[PDB]
Amino acid sequence: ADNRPEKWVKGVCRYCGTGCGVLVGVKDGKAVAIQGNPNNHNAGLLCLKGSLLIPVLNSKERVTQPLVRRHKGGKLEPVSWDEALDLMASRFRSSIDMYGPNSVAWYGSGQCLTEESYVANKIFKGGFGTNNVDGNPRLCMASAVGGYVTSFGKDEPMGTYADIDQATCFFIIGSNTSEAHPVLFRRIARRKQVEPGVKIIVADPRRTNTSRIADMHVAFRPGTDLAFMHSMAWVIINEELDNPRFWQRYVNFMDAEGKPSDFEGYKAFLENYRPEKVAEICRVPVEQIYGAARAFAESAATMSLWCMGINQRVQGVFANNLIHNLHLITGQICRPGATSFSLTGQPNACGGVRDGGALSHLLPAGRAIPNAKHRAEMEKLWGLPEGRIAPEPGYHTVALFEALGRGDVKCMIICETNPAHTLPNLNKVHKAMSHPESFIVCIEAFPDAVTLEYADLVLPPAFWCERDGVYGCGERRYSLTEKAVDPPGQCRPTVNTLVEFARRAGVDPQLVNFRNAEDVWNEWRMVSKGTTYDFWGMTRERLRKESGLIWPCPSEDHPGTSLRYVRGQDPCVPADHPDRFFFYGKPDGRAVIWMRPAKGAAEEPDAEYPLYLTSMRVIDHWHTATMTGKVPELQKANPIAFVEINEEDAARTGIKHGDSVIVETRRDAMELPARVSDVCRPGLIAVPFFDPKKLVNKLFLDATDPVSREPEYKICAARVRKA
Ligand SMILES: Nc1nc2c(c(=O)[nH]1)N[C@H]1C(S)=C(S)[C@@H](COP(=O)(O)OP(=O)(O)OC[C@H]3O[C@@H](n4cnc5c(=O)[nH]c(N)nc54)[C@H](O)[C@@H]3O)O[C@H]1N2
Ligand SMILES: Nc1nc2c(c(=O)[nH]1)N[C@H]1C(S)=C(S)[C@@H](COP(=O)(O)OP(=O)(O)OC[C@H]3O[C@@H](n4cnc5c(=O)[nH]c(N)nc54)[C@H](O)[C@@H]3O)O[C@H]1N2
Ligand code: SF4
Ligand SMILES: [O-][Cl+3]([O-])([O-])[O-]
Ligand SMILES: [Mo]
Repeated sequence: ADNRPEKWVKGVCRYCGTGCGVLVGVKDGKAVAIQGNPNNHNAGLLCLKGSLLIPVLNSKERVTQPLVRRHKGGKLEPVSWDEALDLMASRFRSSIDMYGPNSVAWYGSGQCLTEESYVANKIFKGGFGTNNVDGNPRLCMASAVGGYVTSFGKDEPMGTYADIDQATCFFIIGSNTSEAHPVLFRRIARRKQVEPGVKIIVADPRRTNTSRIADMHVAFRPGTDLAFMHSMAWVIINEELDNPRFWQRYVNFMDAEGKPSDFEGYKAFLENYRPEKVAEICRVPVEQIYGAARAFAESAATMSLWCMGINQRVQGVFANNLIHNLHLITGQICRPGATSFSLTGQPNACGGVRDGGALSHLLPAGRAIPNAKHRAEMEKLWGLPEGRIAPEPGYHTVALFEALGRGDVKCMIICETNPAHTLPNLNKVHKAMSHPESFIVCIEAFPDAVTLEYADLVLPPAFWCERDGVYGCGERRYSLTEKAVDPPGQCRPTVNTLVEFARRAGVDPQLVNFRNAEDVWNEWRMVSKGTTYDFWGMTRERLRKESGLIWPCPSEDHPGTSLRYVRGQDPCVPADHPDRFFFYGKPDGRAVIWMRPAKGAAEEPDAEYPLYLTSMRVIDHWHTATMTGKVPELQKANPIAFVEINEEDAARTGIKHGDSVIVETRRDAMELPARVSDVCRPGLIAVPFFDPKKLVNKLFLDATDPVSREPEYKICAARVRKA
């Protein structure tokens, strides 16, 4: 008996792309409890961050009114919503009127609700006529996208979290699952517990909590995991552990010039990547290439999981291709427990930005800007005049902030991201963000986001479960979150803020015909209908009862889809297809192995800057800490930034534990407390990025993958010295 929740409102955790279902306990219109949704994949379980979501919902440290900065370098001061919307709408309309539509941009996030990103994408691409829509997943998942699309012809994993319960080998690469995806790591750990014969290979330059359940920790040299995975393929082929029945029917080979090849040509390519040479290159024992290769191929079902150590890379797309190569040569795929599974970081990078194509070169539900059929498909669906969608991609994120600095982009909206903190090469980016003629509107829940220091107008948004909306997590699961409490003060749901803005900026009101997130969901449901992203069967009523549905889900009686590309399991494979699998993303239904040359970082260490420097997640802090920094118990072990230094390096160089050091790169220098340990393999150092007092992205280079344009945050060259 209670005082203490009167009702429980079903939703989704505000944090990771694990995408735990949550039940928010409310009493008297106020949130008082949280638990995990027993019916979602997480089966009632949350991590400590998710369990401490209620102090964040209830923090009075909020942006609760519209704010304006009258002059560049002035103080933010209160302003009405009607003054703010008019100022905003006039400014944008004006900029388009003088300079054309490409002077205005959207910079959004994988934390926005899918309905928020859908509306924004539509206002800009089909309303203003500019493809300047991008977002922070470009800094994260864009490499997993280029990898999946070139290997399979479609985006997203072909398996699910369920596959975890049935792998007997986990190949966990460039992923600190323990601290980035705690509930998922538990499911993996649980799997090894239930079945002790389960082999776990953790490949990562750093020895993290994740490696503590591994049978093998491959501490390779930063940048050499490509040569590693090629070497694995050499071993699998050399020891006849490959699956010819599979690759003969279901696989094409492209050579190092990206020209059609064959198995025989693959063998010959792989000759350049023998275990003995590669061991020397990777700085690992040769037995590890052999063990990893053998575990992977000989295991009854192998699942690979990776995150930012593979994506945040100039060879990002190719590294994803290389993981798919192993699953493709062995046919460890399209079977329960056997699958190539990219981990998604943000809660809604999948549904909001990837699936809904809210990047500069994309259009919703698998569509592409440079493809004329696609643009016309969208013009039909959006009731647009012919040729209204521009034929060329807008600015990707790095290019977008460069375009800002040059004054080519004059107006910008930032929504649920903190770019003045999380973009790479911050001294350059800060300069760009303070162009004396830029007009930067920030929609931002938290007064302490460093980005608000550059903003000309701030709009007060409804936070998390103060409004309703869908998040699509890493496993293709679309879960709704219902409104639990009212927003405080003058906070407003961004769907509505976006619609009122468009109307006032002269956008055709037929284009933003939306009263709520439910109206936008139905248009998007239609916009997906008959594409391989089809999620037409996920009605709002269905998503209120269900704890998520997994796409494809083409009708109301359809349960959703576990194994994509599988005959009889994926509704996109015709029931009378001749083969049991169909990688319909490719013209001939065959998936592609890519003989990608293994190179390295864009900035490799040398005599002057002898260390690899990296950057990483910590368990207690979500990104920029504007939310977790409000939970007293989440700093009890990580209040401040530090640098991890290898103990052999430290002993050699004279650096002792807790010593203050200067980390220095070509771009900046920064003093930090040193943690000395075996975490970093020799030659490597590491920094977290949660500390707004220690903006480590000032240190990192800006360099991007040429296909995905994802920055290489995971590697640059640094030197370390006593302060
Ligand atoms: N606690 C917490 N959890 C989160 C987040 C958070 O901010 N805090 N954010 C979420 C988001 S958006 C994301 S993207 C994920 C990120 O989660 P992860 O990518 O799993 O975590 P990271 O710490 O970025 O890095 C993963 C590992 O890549 C390694 N790495 C470094 N260099 C190399 C290399 O050359 N090759 C390889 N293979 N690996 C290398 C690093 O050593 C690191 O341990 O976390 C999600 N979950
Ligand atoms: N060095 C380095 N830098 C990195 C990475 C790295 O590995 N290394 N990782 C990159 C990756 S993978 C990612 S995902 C990015 C993430 O980087 P960001 O997205 O920039 O960081 P967050 O703190 O998640 O951004 C969320 C912002 O949204 C605000 N917010 C919360 N709720 C609401 C709301 O309802 N409305 C609005 N308008 N705002 C809200 C929060 O207060 C916060 O300011 O960082 C990237 N940056
Ligand atoms: S694992 Fe991620 S989604 Fe689940 S409770 Fe923890 S932070 Fe939230
Ligand atoms: O995951 Cl993306 O950066 O291609 O939206
Ligand atoms: Mo991310």
